[PDB]
Amino acid sequence: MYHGALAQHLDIAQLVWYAQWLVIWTVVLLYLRREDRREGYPLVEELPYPKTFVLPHGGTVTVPRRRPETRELKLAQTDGFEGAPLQPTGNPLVDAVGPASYAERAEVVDATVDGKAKIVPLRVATDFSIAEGDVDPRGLPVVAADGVEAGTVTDLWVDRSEHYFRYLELSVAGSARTALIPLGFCDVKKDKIVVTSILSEQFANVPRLQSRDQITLREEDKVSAYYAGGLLYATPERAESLL
Amino acid sequence: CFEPPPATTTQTGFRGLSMGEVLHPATVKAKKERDAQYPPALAAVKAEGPPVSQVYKNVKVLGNLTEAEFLRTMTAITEWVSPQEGCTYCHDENNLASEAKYPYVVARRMLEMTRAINTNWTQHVAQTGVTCYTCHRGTPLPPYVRYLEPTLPLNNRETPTHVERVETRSGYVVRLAKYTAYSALNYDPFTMFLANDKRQVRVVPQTALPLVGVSRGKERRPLSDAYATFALMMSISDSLGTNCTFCHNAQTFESWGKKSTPQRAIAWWGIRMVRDLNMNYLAPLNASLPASRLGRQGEAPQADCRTCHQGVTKPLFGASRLKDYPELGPIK
Amino acid sequence: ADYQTIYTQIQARGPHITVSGEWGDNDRVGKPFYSYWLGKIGDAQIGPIYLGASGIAAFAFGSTAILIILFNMAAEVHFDPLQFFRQFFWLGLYPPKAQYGMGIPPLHDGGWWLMAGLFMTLSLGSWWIRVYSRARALGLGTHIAWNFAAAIFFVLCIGCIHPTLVGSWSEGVPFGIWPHIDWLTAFSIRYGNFYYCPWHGFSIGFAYGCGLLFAAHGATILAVARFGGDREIEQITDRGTAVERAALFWRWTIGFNATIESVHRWGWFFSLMVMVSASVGILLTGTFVDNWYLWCVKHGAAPDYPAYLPATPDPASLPGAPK
Amino acid sequence: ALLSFERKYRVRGGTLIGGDLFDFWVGPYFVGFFGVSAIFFIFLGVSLIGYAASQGPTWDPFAISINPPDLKYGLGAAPLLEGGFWQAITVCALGAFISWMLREVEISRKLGIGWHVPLAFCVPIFMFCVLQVFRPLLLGSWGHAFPYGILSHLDWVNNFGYQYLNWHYNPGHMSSVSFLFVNAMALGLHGGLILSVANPGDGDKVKTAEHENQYFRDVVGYSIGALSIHRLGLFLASNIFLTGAFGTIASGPFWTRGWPEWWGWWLDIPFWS
Ligand code: BCB
Ligand code: BCB
Ligand code: BCB
Ligand SMILES: C/C=C1/c2cc3[nH]c4c(c3C)C(=O)[C@H](C(=O)OC)c4c3nc(cc4[nH]c(cc(n2)[C@@H]1C)c(C(C)=O)c4C)[C@@H](C)[C@@H]3CCC(=O)OC/C=C(\C)CCC[C@H](C)CCC[C@H](C)CCCC(C)C
Ligand SMILES: CC(C)=CCC/C(C)=C/CC/C(C)=C/CC/C(C)=C/CC/C(C)=C/CC/C(C)=C/CC/C(C)=C/CC1=C(C)C(=O)c2ccccc2C1=O
Ligand code: HEC
Ligand code: HEC
Ligand code: HEC
Ligand code: HEC
Ligand SMILES: CC(C)=CCC/C(C)=C/C=C\C(C)=C\C=C\C(C)=C\C=C/C=C(C)/C=C/C=C(\C)CC/C=C(\C)CCCC(C)C
Ligand SMILES: [Fe+2]
Repeated sequence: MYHGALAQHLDIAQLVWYAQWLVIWTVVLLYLRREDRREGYPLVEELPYPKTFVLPHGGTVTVPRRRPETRELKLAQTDGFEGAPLQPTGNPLVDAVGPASYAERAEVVDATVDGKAKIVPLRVATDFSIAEGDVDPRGLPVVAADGVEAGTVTDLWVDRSEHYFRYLELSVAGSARTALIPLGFCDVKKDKIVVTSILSEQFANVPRLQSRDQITLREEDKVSAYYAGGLLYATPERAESLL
Repeated sequence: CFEPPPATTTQTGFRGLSMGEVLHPATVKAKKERDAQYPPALAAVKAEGPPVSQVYKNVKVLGNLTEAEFLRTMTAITEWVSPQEGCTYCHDENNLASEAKYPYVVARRMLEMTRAINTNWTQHVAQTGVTCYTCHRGTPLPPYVRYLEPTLPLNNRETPTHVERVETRSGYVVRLAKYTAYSALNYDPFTMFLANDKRQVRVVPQTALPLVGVSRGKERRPLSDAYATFALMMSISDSLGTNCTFCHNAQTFESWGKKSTPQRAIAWWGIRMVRDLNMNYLAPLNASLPASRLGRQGEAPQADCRTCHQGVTKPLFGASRLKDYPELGPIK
Repeated sequence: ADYQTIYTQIQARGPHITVSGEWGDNDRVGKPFYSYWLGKIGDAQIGPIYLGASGIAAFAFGSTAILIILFNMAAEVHFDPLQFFRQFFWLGLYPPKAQYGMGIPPLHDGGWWLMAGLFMTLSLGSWWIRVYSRARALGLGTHIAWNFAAAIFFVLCIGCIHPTLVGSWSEGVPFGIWPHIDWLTAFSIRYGNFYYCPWHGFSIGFAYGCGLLFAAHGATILAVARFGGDREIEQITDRGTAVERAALFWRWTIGFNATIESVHRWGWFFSLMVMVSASVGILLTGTFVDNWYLWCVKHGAAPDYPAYLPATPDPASLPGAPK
Repeated sequence: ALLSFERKYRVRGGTLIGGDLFDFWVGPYFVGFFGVSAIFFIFLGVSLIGYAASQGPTWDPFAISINPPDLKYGLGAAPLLEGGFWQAITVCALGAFISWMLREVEISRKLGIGWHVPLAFCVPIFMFCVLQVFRPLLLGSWGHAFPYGILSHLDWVNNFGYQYLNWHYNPGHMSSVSFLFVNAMALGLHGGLILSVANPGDGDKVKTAEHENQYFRDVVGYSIGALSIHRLGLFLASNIFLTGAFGTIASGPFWTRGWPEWWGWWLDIPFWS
């Protein structure tokens, strides 16, 4: 006789093989693929029961978000096929469409574990500093994609929870305002900050903050999205084929 | 540290299986030059006249040869085994019938061993055969022998370092490693598998499922047997200057038929031959050798694959003297 | 390009943060210090570290195992320090070479190996309690502890459960650099080629898949770092453009996508399954399958090839062949 | 057929070549020039696999195998039945993989995100090239490449290893393996961490960035950080192949002995020998 042998030419490892595949396909199709549908459904143009999170600082949220309001999209169809691309009908940067699009995040300031504003300028975060060895960009010029100085750095905005800089704030030459820029759109040199995502003139229409010394989650999205839009829209050539 | 290309590669399996030899040309060339030192056959001589069983006093193995044939064998043996010292390595210079020097008695046994290899072990040596030179390579002590503990250097013509010497305990693991192609396998496959016929090289089941009665607790062979078999294979691979795929399709090491090469069956016969040489011809010579030739347990030096092969898949690249020296076998 | 995805151009320094746990706050040890160069590609802060009873026990038990292993390795070179350093990778502490079954083997042939294994097991269990309990003390789920549990179980399968199921401590894994590696081949050989074990294949598919998934997810988040995609917890509770773009990149490429929460489930599951698959393969090996290649031939799955050199009969079967 | 938030992102632009011509979707799939070229190579490749497979011994998915030529064909064309199908399928595969990569660049550009994914995908494509193109070129025959069969390719891997006696002693393999394992572990830890914060259990509050860093500082005395774990995971995963490739390319072209013997550089130093 043989260990593992069952009636027929069946054996134990053989039965375990079927079981293993059944488990894997069950987990993938009946669990993971359902978890994958907690955002973006129902589809437009098999679903799990809604998920509720108890938030760190009071209140709850249930996902996916349903918003009491709806944004208008300044986009025109290019042709009539189901899957034709859409085209901006105005200034895509200001209208926030395509890669200039932002999400309708909460109009609330992201908090630290202790309930303070998380992302704040160093003028507020007076206990924070720049590590010795790195450039202090305050007072340096910002040079845009066209090689023209757009303004001058006034402050750095720090994440107080992760100890990490996330934005620079600059005065916008000729516009009596300041603007934020995510550090991911900044090439930090000793004598200047280089920004190739947008042209000098385009800094005047960067989304404005409601308050000078704090920023909401939605505002962070609007700010970041504007510069990403520039990658495709700063000039007409940027939408056309590279080659 | 590295070996510059090109590499010489051969194919020993169906296309797409990555089976074959992988060789460095400069290494092959150097071994070919060394092996080419094999002295050529002596001139043929007179086949007629009385047998030396009649002519000489103490001829017990080669008695049917004529005098010219017998002295030709003696000349050949001398060049192959003791060229620097000549006839008197084995003979009392004033009495050639005398057996007083230990090499004489050893050489008689060696004549019998050589004839036995070429007569009884054709499944291994085929019609290529061996002579004294195959092992001795011009010196009384063959360059590649084994004791009942691992020894370094592998080639005994090289001077050992202090740590290589067998009495230096700290060097043991390196002595073992250098016999198993630098692996850490904690087994001496010479003493386990080649000194005698006590162990089974095969360790892999020939059924899909475990057989009831051989598969639980002390019914079972310890897993150590599988490491020891891997050590033997590492040692054989290095001894022949080759890799596993010369003999096996690694898909199934335990399968014959299409899954093994003809060379694997030859290797199997080689294991059997070496065991016979060692048990029946070489180990018993401890009684005839001086103390200075013996290992620490009183053992005579013995043979492994490298003794003949010396890093080549065929000893001396297949050079032969079989037809030149019919007195070394095969004997009818 | 987003140079921030390469390194931190301008590092920030602030007062160190301490999040209070339900117990153990007074058992954190170390003055933190900062490394400028590390702060280019990670947090610059090093320390403090939590002590606690389970961590201290882990260290004690683990150190004991390590001393047993090292002492035995030193004995292997007759306690010569230069040869220890030279030969280190070749040195080991071995399971029993003789078959004693499930008998506690002689110290000199497997006993010290079993003792080191016991102290290693106590160390891993102690560390598990630390990993589990730190999550609880901080009000976190225990997802890390359960992943770690599968990895530990796999170590237990190759260290002691397989040995117990077949009834021989000789089958355990040695301690040592080359020696534990040497075991992989001995075990594969003994059991008929691990390439033919389905569970070995499953484990590899999941291990390769972790490679694929961490590359893809790592890269995805770097690609959306400009939108704060790295702030994954608030992207979960309040979806932003970072993870909308991340999902659409994948949806447009492969035709389906995950969410920022669910990608972490995929990765956790794949990682877990490397270990779960490997464990099941090991548990079946020797117990219910003796030769994986032949089990596959039995079930008609193994590839076959034409002879290249002529088919070679087993000479052991020839009439009058020696044993 | 669109996610609820998807419409605002479906704009023209970002292509590398072709312009508007192929800038559209089929269901959820972006097309583009490299969508067309990828389908073309996939269709050709899979069609050759079907035709080749039908000339062989078996239709069992485990056992089917499309093999390269004998070594004796060198780098030349081989007959279709004796290695030529393999050669044609290799070209199609490379075409498909590269097309796939460049399509990902287009998708990245349209979404205004970085190109990190297609760059990362260059790593496995490179490793395929090492195994199937570079190493065979250095050895001078396509026949050193791996066959296309679910189980047969494992027979190749197996024999390749053992041609160098014990492949586990290959230093580039040792690095490759260490990265595979640390990567798997790190994905577990990372996935686990994120889930532990968002899913504390019961009616408990979701936790914070600060809690993530506290957890690893407590357990190991260091937390790498939330952006940095993503760069690290990409580094670890990539280095599976980036270091492995050296071990693969060395075996045959730069080393003909067994791998354990390579360590004689260390072991055989005269002053401790
Ligand atoms: C140098 C080492 C190699 C290696 C060693 C190897 C080992 C040791 C093992 C495998 C295994 C596997 N390998 Mg192989 N491998 C494979 C594909 C495969 C799968 C059959 C399987 C699971 C892999 C997986 O889940 O990965 C992660 C990716 C995931 C999870 C995404 C899904 C991928 C999907 C399963 C791929 C399916 C490919 C199909 C054969 C279809 C082929 C294309 C068709 C449409 C023409 C491909 C497609 C390639 C290419 C293109 O290079 C490749 C190269 C290699 N593998 C090298 C030759 N691989 C395992 C197996 O079970 O084999 C039977 C296994 O044990
Ligand atoms: C010739 C030999 C082979 C072999 C033999 C083999 C064996 C015997 C086993 C595997 C197994 C496995 N193999 Mg395979 N293998 C693999 C891949 C793999 C792994 C995915 C898988 C699981 C092991 C693992 O993740 O361990 C790494 C993870 C570990 C060890 C977890 C450790 C966790 C622990 C909690 C950490 C503790 C650390 C502490 C600090 C320690 C402190 C100690 C002190 C106190 C003393 C690939 C990709 C290939 C290729 C490409 O050829 C391959 C070929 C081979 N394998 C050859 C066929 N392999 C395993 C498996 O699946 O079997 C079914 C397995 O048992
Ligand atoms: C007996 C032989 C052995 C061996 C022989 C071996 C060889 C010969 C090689 C490795 C290599 C490697 N081995 Mg090793 N091995 C490994 C691990 C590994 C890997 C980390 C590494 C790289 C694998 C690779 O190249 O994938 C390649 C995967 C590729 C190229 C995937 C390409 C994907 C493509 C771009 C996209 C494919 C798409 C599909 C066709 C799409 C299908 C459509 C569907 C999905 C819709 C482990 C963990 C073990 C264990 C546990 O023992 C082990 C044992 C062994 N290996 C034995 C000792 N191994 C390689 C290495 O780096 O060595 C230094 C290597 O060459
Ligand atoms: C260290 C870096 C890692 C890494 C990284 C990344 N991995 C990526 C990305 C990144 C970043 C993506 O962006 C991309 C993707 O979209 O993800 C969802 C992707 C992908 N990785 C896949 C498979 C995969 N990744 C593996 C390994 C790693 N990935 C390593 C670990 C392995 C192993 C290990 O075996 C496999 C099998 C596909 C699922 C997908 C390409 C699909 C494709 O190219 O479509 C285009 C081509 C096809 C759809 C089919 C082509 C059919 C040809 C013509 C005919 C078959 C020929 C073939 C040679 C026959 C082989 C048969 C035989 C061996 C049985
Ligand atoms: C119909 C037709 C012919 C159309 C022509 C147009 C065209 C070119 C069509 C393409 C058709 C083809 C070839 C389809 C095949 C598509 C392929 C290759 C599918 C492979 C799927 C596989 C095996 C993936 C392996 C990885 C895997 C396990 C993924 C599952 C989890 C997912 C979806 C991860 C992706 C993912 C990651 C990695 C994030 O980090 C992330 C972060 C935040 C939000 C979302 C995400 C997210 O979705
Ligand atoms: C050891 C390797 C030897 C060397 C070197 C030489 N000879 Fe030898 N001799 C040897 C043996 C084992 C025997 C007996 C062979 C047998 O079949 O039993 C012999 C015998 C002789 C004899 C016969 C003497 C007699 O019995 O009367 C002679 C004349 C002889 N050998 C000559 C000889 C010469 C000339 C040598 C050098 C060229 C020589 N031998 C070398 C062993 C060995
Ligand atoms: C390998 C299979 C051998 C062949 C073929 C021949 N001999 Fe040998 N010899 C061999 C070994 C392993 C040993 C023991 C080691 C030792 O050197 O003692 C020997 C020994 C001898 C000796 C004694 C040498 C000495 O100790 O001084 C002699 C004289 C001798 N062998 C002679 C000899 C002859 C004449 C052979 C052909 C007929 C021959 N040997 C073949 C290994 C092998
Ligand atoms: C021919 C010259 C070989 C080379 C090179 C290698 N191996 Fe081998 N192998 C060979 C033979 C003649 C035998 C059978 C011996 C006997 O006395 O029966 C073996 C056996 C094995 C086994 C055991 C098979 C079984 O049935 O249990 C294994 C696992 C094995 N060999 C592996 C192996 C490896 C890993 C090799 C390279 C390192 C290798 N072999 C080389 C012949 C030859
Ligand atoms: C001398 C006495 C030998 C010893 C000891 C071993 N081998 Fe040998 N081998 C010897 C000869 C004279 C020949 C040539 C036979 C021929 O057909 O030409 C061989 C041949 C082999 C081969 C075949 C190589 C090939 O055909 O290409 C193999 C695989 C081989 N030998 C293996 C082998 C092994 C594994 C040995 C130790 C166990 C071994 N040989 C010892 C002579 C001698
Ligand atoms: C000093 C510095 C800081 C650290 C030193 C690190 C160091 C040098 C360590 C020692 C040398 C090294 C690196 C050794 C490496 C060994 C390796 C890689 C070993 C790997 C694996 C070993 C394994 C899986 C062994 C498992 C064994 C077990 C699970 C045994 C289990 C036994 C039990 C559960 C006991 C129950 C049975 C009862 C009857 C006693
Ligand atoms: Fe993440």
